Amino acid sequence: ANVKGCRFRVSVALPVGAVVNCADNTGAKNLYVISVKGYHGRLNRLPSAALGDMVMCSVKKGKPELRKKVLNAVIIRQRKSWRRKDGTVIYFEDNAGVIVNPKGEMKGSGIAGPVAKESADLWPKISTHAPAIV
RNA sequence: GUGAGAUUGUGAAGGGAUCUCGCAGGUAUCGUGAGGGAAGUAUGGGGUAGUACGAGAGGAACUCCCAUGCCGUGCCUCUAGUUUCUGGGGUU
Ligand SMILES: [Mg+2]
Repeated sequence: ANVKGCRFRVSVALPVGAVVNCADNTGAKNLYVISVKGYHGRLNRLPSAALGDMVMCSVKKGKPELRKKVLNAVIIRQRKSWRRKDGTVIYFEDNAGVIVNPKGEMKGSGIAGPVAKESADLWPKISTHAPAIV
């Protein structure tokens, strides 16, 4: 009940099972999409994520201080091409996420690469620490 | 009444009677709408508002906009997929 009807429709990229990068410097190196917040159910359909979506994750490779637990990440990059409303189709080289709180605070201090305009606008802690808002 | 046929079990040319139905519709377009089917359904955000209420802790809602999930009917401008146009090229 936080972010769903706030940004436009984006082509979903990362279903449950996906293993994305951690651009956050929380010591982790890896996420694993466990589910997606905002998934109203459809039979046989997986929870899939897009740029602005908060996911439920677990670190599969990183510090054991936060590895075997269910965390909250926010997607910032995806390889799946999404069409913006100004008619431009755009995509990243890699998928990445950044771990957050249940309320959205970034839990680290810096992002590796860029972030999108789609995920920075929903999350002001993500738009602050990002070196380039794509 | 008027046209058209048939009376095919024992040879042939004749022409009598009788039965069967044909005697008005065909073609083309625009509509009617009985009856039957039947569909859209949910959500979050904005502000209202940190207001109502309350000792405080806490903490609403409608109009009104903005989006979105599931579904439905299509579509191919874009992007993506597909190539037996074996199209052009490359290579063993
Ligand atoms: Mg009716």
